[PDB]
Amino acid sequence: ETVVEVPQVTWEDIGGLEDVKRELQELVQYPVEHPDKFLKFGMTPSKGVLFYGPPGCGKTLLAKAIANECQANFISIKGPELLTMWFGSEANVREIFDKARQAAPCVLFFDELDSIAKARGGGAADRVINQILTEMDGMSTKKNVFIIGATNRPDIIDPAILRPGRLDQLIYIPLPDEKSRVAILKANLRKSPVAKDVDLEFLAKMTNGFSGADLTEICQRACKLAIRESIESEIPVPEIRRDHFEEAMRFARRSVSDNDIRKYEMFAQTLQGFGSFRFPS
Amino acid sequence: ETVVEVPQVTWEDIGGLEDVKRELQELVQYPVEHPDKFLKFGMTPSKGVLFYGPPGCGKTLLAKAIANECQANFISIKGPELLTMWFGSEANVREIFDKARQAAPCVLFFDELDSIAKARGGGAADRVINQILTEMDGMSTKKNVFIIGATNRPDIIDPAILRPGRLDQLIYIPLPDEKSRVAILKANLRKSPVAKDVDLEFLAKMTNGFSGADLTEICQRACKLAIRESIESEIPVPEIRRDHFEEAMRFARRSVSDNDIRKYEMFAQTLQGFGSFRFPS
Amino acid sequence: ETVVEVPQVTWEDIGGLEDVKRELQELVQYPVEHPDKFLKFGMTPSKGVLFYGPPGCGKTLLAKAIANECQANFISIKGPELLTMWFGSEANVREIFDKARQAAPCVLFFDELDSIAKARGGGAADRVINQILTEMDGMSTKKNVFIIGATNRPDIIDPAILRPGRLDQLIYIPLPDEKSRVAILKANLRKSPVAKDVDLEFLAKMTNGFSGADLTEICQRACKLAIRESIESEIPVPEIRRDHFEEAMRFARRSVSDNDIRKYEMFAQTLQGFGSFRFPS
Amino acid sequence: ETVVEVPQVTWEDIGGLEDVKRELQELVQYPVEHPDKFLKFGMTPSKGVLFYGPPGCGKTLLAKAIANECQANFISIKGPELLTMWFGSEANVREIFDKARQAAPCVLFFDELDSIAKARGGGAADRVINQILTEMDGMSTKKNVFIIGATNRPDIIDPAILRPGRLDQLIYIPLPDEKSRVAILKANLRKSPVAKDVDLEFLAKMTNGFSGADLTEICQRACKLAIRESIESEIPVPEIRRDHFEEAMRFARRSVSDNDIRKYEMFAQTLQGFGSFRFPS
Amino acid sequence: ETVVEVPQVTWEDIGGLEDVKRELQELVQYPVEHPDKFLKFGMTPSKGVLFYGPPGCGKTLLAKAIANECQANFISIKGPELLTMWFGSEANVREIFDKARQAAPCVLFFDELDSIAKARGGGAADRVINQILTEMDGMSTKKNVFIIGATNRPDIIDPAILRPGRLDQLIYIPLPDEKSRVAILKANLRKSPVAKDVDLEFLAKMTNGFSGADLTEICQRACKLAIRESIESEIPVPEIRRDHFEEAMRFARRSVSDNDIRKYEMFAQTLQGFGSFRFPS
Amino acid sequence: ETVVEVPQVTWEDIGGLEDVKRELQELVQYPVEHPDKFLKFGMTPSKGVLFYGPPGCGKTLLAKAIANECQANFISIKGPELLTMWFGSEANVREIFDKARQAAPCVLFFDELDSIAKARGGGAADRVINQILTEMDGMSTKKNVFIIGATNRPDIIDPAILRPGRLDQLIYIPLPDEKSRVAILKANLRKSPVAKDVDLEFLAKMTNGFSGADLTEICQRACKLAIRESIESEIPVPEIRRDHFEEAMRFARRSVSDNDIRKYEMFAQTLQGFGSFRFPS
Ligand SMILES: CCSc1ccccc1NC(=O)C[C@@H](C)N1Cc2ccccc2C1=O
Ligand SMILES: CCSc1ccccc1NC(=O)C[C@@H](C)N1Cc2ccccc2C1=O
Ligand SMILES: CCSc1ccccc1NC(=O)C[C@@H](C)N1Cc2ccccc2C1=O
Ligand SMILES: CCSc1ccccc1NC(=O)C[C@@H](C)N1Cc2ccccc2C1=O
Ligand SMILES: CCSc1ccccc1NC(=O)C[C@@H](C)N1Cc2ccccc2C1=O
Ligand SMILES: CCSc1ccccc1NC(=O)C[C@@H](C)N1Cc2ccccc2C1=O
Repeated sequence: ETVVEVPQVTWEDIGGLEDVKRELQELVQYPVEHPDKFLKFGMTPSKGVLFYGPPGCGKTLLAKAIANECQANFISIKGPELLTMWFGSEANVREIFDKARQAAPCVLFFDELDSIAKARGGGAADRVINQILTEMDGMSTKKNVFIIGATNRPDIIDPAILRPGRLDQLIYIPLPDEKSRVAILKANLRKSPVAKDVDLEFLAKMTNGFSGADLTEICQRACKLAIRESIESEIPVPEIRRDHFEEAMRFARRSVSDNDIRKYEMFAQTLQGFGSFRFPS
Repeated sequence: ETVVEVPQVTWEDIGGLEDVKRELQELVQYPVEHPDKFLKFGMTPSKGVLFYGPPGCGKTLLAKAIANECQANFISIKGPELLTMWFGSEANVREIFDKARQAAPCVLFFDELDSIAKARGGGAADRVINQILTEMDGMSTKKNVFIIGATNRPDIIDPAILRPGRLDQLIYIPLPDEKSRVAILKANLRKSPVAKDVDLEFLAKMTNGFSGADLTEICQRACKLAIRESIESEIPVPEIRRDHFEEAMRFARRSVSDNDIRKYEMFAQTLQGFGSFRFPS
Repeated sequence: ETVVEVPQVTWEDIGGLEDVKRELQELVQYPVEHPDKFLKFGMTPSKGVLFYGPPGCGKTLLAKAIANECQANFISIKGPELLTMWFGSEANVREIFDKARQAAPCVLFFDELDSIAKARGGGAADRVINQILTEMDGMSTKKNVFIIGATNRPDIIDPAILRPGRLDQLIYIPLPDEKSRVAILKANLRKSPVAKDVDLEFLAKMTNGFSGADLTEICQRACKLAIRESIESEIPVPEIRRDHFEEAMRFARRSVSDNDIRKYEMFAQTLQGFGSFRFPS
Repeated sequence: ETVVEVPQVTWEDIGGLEDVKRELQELVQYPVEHPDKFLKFGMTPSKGVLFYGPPGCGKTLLAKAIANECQANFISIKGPELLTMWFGSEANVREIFDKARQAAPCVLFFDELDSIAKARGGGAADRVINQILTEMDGMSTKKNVFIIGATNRPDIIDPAILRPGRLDQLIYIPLPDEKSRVAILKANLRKSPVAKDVDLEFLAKMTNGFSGADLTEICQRACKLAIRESIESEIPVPEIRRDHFEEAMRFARRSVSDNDIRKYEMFAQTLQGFGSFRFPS
Repeated sequence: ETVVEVPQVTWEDIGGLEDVKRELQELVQYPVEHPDKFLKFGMTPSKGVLFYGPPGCGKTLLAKAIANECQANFISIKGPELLTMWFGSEANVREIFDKARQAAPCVLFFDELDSIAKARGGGAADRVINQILTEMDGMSTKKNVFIIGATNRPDIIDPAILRPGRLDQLIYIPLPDEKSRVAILKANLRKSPVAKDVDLEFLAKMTNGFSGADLTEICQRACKLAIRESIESEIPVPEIRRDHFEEAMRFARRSVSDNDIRKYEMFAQTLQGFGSFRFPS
Repeated sequence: ETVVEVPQVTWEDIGGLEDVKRELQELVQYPVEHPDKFLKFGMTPSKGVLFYGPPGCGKTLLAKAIANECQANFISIKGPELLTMWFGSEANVREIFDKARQAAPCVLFFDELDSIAKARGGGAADRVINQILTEMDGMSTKKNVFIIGATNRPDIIDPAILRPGRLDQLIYIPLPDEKSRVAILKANLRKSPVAKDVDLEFLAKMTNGFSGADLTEICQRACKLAIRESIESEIPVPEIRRDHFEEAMRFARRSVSDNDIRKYEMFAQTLQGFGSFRFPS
């Protein structure tokens, strides 16, 4: 069944994205720690955020990290489960939201919620989507239940979701930058024994269009090469030599083509005038 | 379940639209206050109205305001509910109308009733819509039950709905004008503490193509900026200063493009000759 | 449930269409008053007529009037009812026809029976329509039950209906003429108090392309203006003054465009040679 | 060859359109009579106007009338001439513009200048159009040459012509109103002998959707009926009796369907906000 | 024939766009004033620039202004000229380029060179365009001939043009900013007599989505209203009163819809990574 | 007219592509220096090669380099020139080939000969292309004239060209490699004064998907920044500092998207089994 537990991954697992870090902090951590400030100005906190961007950029990791910062429970619903509600039996959504309700500080996370529209392609609408919207509107908003939905194809999302009182804050998660890349390497690589002069900074520099998944795959390949060498030795070397990394590098491949990056950037810009508005004074 | 209660929002929450305000007054308040006038001339009052216009213009607020002026109960059915009856279970419409019937002075309000046609795109027809029409025709019309339906896409509405004995009076709700804009700011902003020389009139003047939702977003952004500043101070300032508003303005965005406004104006004109007809005398 | 009662509307409600009035008289009133004459010549009376023409011309009123002249019970089935049995549950047709059969002098009236085809747009065929055809063929024709079907779009009617033993006599009901217009005004206006120099004949002259619905709307607008004036006076004038009319007239709008009228005329002409046939003598 | 002469038709020929009459007066008559006022404010007069509207509404009559009011020479280029220098030999446009240049107070009039695009249906552009544009831009504008272009289908006009320094003022000429209708009857009927109680005001009232061409056809038919009766008498009655008009009316037909009128109205509305702009004071 | 003169319009006429002003200064001024620095570093100056953006933003004005800064001759070729030598006679391109060659400091300006592609809708290619490319490649580049091409539809431009040795620097000219708007008003209005409390800054604030053409139309309308008032008075007031403006404003319309602005912004972004590249040090 | 001169560019201007360098050496050098070996085996040398690959990779530079190593004359025909023969005048091809024939050791180079097919989008055939084929087949092949054709879109080339006795050897020129990149920088940068610790090796490392044109743009931008700084100083620094480069780099963009690279690789693989064929021995 659903796992409702405080994630252990922290912000340091992705060193970059300080802007969205702060934006998330002020969207979940501020309503919860300082409700007395929110009822001062009569502001109603938002209860929905939509992550969009190219695959393998850390959207799930971002949701887990924000849940960890506020020590809020994390409930994760996957795309296959959404498609099984759709193909089936869509009343399970209500009990999912009830499970979230039981734990007041909950970051409900719908992963690839555009899967229904991907599988359906008649307008953008599915019984599961409408029941999710009904449950979301029904949420009192007094609870600390905060919904996050990650998507790779925001262009096909049903516009009904993008409404006030629902997922309204669209956040763009771009490909990792050099500092974020080295942080993503350090995480997911520190577990393995690495020594010699493996300059993770050099790899961060060289890998430019790579995503988190690509760096994960490259570290995976280096570990596998080390394991193969050690096995051949048995049939020592308790660390991953540089040679392993520089051999695994030439099989490194980028998952997202620059055309997709251009499309995501066009979307982000479309969601972007006055510029310098000043009162008469 | 359905909430059947007299709305508290008033006309002052939307300052403008005096023409449609009077038109609504003579469509709901006149049949109820002065039935003795209606049976004098043998006129049968209309029991249906269709609000159409760009999103976020106050159609729901208008329905609630007219219900408040007559002190009639308000029942609100949302688009997700309509779509779940469609995808489901359309016989719930009958009990919804029964609930409305129990309270004689009732403004039944169907929000985004074009949702079924949006999700369906066969011809313009739906089991839920036809059952709604059956219930509409069956209504005695002696009761004070008055139906209002709000739509953003009247072009795709099934023509079955638009007919005498059904939603016949089509009313256009355009974007707020400057006086309406300042009224919408004063409401939805007066709750929060605002001080200094924030000239809401100046904001009303500057925001020209904005809708009610855009002004709501801008006020919420200003409140959030004030909250962030106060929190940073703690980790005083009991009012939203001008700086907050003039910093939130540069993120202000218009939701309805002028192409959609042109389309709505074209529709309204199409629903618009004799000009000067006089008896022979 | 179904209302089975002799209509009270008479022929004078629509003063024109004397030709189709006589044609209906010889199609319903002749078989019933003088069955002995019909069995003399072995002629089998027709048991079906199809009304077609632009909307709001008085087809339902015509059916009620012919039922009233023969004092035959009137059973009216609406388009929403047909569409719900289609979307549902088509066996209700059998019990509807049974109800008609219980009252021997019955004018069964299917209104907008093209509604199913409109909602369906696969060839011209529907479960409810075929069951109606089965029940219509099964009718003994010894009973005085006589079917009438009103349509706005005869071009999409399933040809299965148009055939001997079914709806075969297609009758064209055009827009009202000036005499018919003044009659349609006097009826539905005489109930209200009208005085001064309201020249209903002048209004009939002016309104040329108008239908019954348009004139009804004009009269209702005049009544509403009078009611508004009287209410404002209270917050006298016990009659609708000529000013009220000549004011409401400038909002008068035609419902049927000239293109639709041209299309209906084309259909009627297509349903229309020998010209002068004579025996050799 | 081209006829360059001051037209004899006047404003009284078409009684209505006082608004566009004044507008044309201030576009042609003011730059010519009072250049000393134009050089005061540095205002550069416009040298182009595009008439658009349903056919047979008096656009050519309006051009001739404005030429007559200013006593400016009138040069008329027809649609067939444009299509022949298109299909042919487009350099003759320069000759035409030179002829206009010779007469300084000239109202150059291009009739149905959309004929090229109608015959062409590749983007909206033809060599003759571009040469007309070249000659129009080359015009000094110090001369008094003022271009007018009448169109029935402004939607297909090449956008290049709708530019500043070219045909920029688009004027909408709707169907005649009652006063305009009676004027259009009096003119083009006064020549013939009409007597008895022919009440042209009654005809103006009756004919509502009619254009100038339709009224001209009515008068033509009445004259033809009178001629036929007189000839039959010979093989007296030197006046057109009311019987002739009342018999010719029943053959009266409208040339422009209300769909086209609605399309023209939608275009005009598209070419129609601030509403109440005021200085801070 | 072609007019080859140093333009008189200056930068002050278009107040804003200081960034592109500097960019143009370093594309035309630096090569001409300081060739001794260009041959020092072996850098070959670019001989082509493409202006793109929404219509009526001052692209022609920008070309004239840059020509005026360097006191270089200005040759302007119009779109109709290009389309006529396309429909014709493309060898005249060589004559034009020879005319430019005669004057060494020349800013050759091709206006709406996308006109041929617009009129053509085969692939993107035209004999005139290819001959222009041939003559452009043939240019020695030792001369001071600098080509500028303005376009409203860069998306349909033949890619042949966009290449090193041709129009390579694509420059985006957006809608005027408030400072640019007030500058555009001050120019084009200062010639006329304006007095009272006409606050051009207030108009600049109010007009937000307006272009240069829209402001020019506003000023022209105000001048025309003043002229009409003065002429009526004659049939004094030698200044345009604030009433004239605040009356002309309500007729003000925006020429470029925000959808087109969004498209241009998306193009500019597409033409817009490393971010922080630094040497190892 | 055509320039027939031995190119001065050498192989060192692109340090990579040693494989294709040797392939070209054995296709032009060997037939020319050692005909006595070709007539020994009866081998008939090929007189045609087709360069294909992404734009801006040095195909023209490769043709010039091979012409330089053999000290053969170089004749370059451009795409615009082909398109003007096409749109015009294809008999000029014969005199071009005659000019080539006059110089026996000639490398005739047709640049972007796919330009005609691009402008044409009817099968792949063009009067100019067929005349080129005729002139190419007719050539004795005893002469030393050798034809090279560069194309960016080999997929749309007319297959008639890809025949024995014509352009037959298709050679793929991919994006520059690391050593090729550093060589392309060293050339095209050595002319300018560069000093400090500008580590061209580091730039070669970092720029991975870049083409020759992209590196040229980087170098030009750095030179332009240096020139601007020197001018501002004057209104010293006789070298391009590291700041100039590392600042120009962030504006660097990749001209060829990885999708195009994938398509070119797919084509190359398609033109790419036995694997290990050995005689029975
Ligand atoms: C927002 C990009 S969504 C996307 C991302 C990766 C892979 C594929 C896609 N979608 C598509 O390719 C569909 C095509 C028709 N586009 C293109 C596009 C560009 C910019 C904005 C919106 C659209 C859109 O709907
Ligand atoms: C009444 C505008 S309804 C609308 C509003 C916002 C966003 C989209 C829409 N519909 C459409 O765009 C469909 C297209 C085909 N149009 C255009 C149009 C203009 C004027 C009248 C009716 C139509 C219509 O059916
Ligand atoms: C009999 C007219 S039925 C009609 C009436 C009002 C509104 C719409 C319609 N149908 C249509 O418009 C469909 C189109 C394709 N037509 C045109 C037509 C003209 C004359 C005869 C038959 C047809 C027919 O099938
Ligand atoms: C401006 C109406 S032009 C017109 C007038 C009479 C007869 C025919 C036409 N054109 C058309 O019918 C073409 C169709 C596709 N429409 C319809 C329309 C309505 C409103 C605005 C622009 C358009 C347009 O381009
Ligand atoms: C660069 C916008 S060009 C433009 C400007 C104003 C008016 C019209 C147009 N072109 C179009 O609308 C054609 C359509 C198919 N689009 C859309 C678009 C958006 C962004 C980038 C390229 C394209 C393109 O080719
Ligand atoms: C050889 C790639 S040619 C190319 C290069 C850059 C930019 C565009 C193009 N052509 C195309 O895109 C046309 C499309 C339909 N493809 C795709 C493709 C892939 C692999 C082999 C042949 C084809 C082909 O004909």
